[PDB]
Amino acid sequence: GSWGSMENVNYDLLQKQVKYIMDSNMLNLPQFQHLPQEEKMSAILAMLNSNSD
Repeated sequence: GSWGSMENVNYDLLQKQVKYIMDSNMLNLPQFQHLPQEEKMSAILAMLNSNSD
């Protein structure tokens, strides 16, 4: 399985916010909320842009 998705946290809501902030700040992923070990930024692009079904 190695499923990564869950039914406890929702991202659909965080997307509506980030998408709005991108048109004002566009910082280097300041918010964030996770990390593999030492990546940053890309870490938020590998979990969103890339999905592991």
